[PDB]
Amino acid sequence: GINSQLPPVSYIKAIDVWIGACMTFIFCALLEFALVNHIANAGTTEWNDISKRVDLISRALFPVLFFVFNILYWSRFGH
Amino acid sequence: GINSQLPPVSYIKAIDVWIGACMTFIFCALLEFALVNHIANAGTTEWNDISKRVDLISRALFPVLFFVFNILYWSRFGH
Repeated sequence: GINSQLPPVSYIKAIDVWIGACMTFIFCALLEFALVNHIANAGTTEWNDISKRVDLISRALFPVLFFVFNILYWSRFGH
Repeated sequence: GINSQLPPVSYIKAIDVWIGACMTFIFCALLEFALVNHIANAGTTEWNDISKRVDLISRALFPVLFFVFNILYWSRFGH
């Protein structure tokens, strides 16, 4: 929807950066599930429990990384 | 389909508001299921009863909230 409004231009815009990032964060969140579902399925407790560990660190890593991005993004395109 | 019909304009229009609402309500309705299905899966008497309350209130909250929006929407874009 944003694309039509946006004129075709060959150089990188601020709108392209913020789109590609959000696209990635959501994609990685889905990929994270694939990794979690894999190691859990192999049914042995070392691995059984590791799946949760992956989930635990994801609840912290993603919000921090996204918060870091916003600081970097808006301070760059704040001028 | 609505975007194609519409010529490119930079400010927020009434058609944009009513799209974002319907888009959100449907996303949240699906989101409600995701929240319900999670707490349901652990199947202990506690979580169960909670899920049912969530299902019960959704049949009332969503129609009311949507009804509130329409009153706000059409009284705003009625002139």
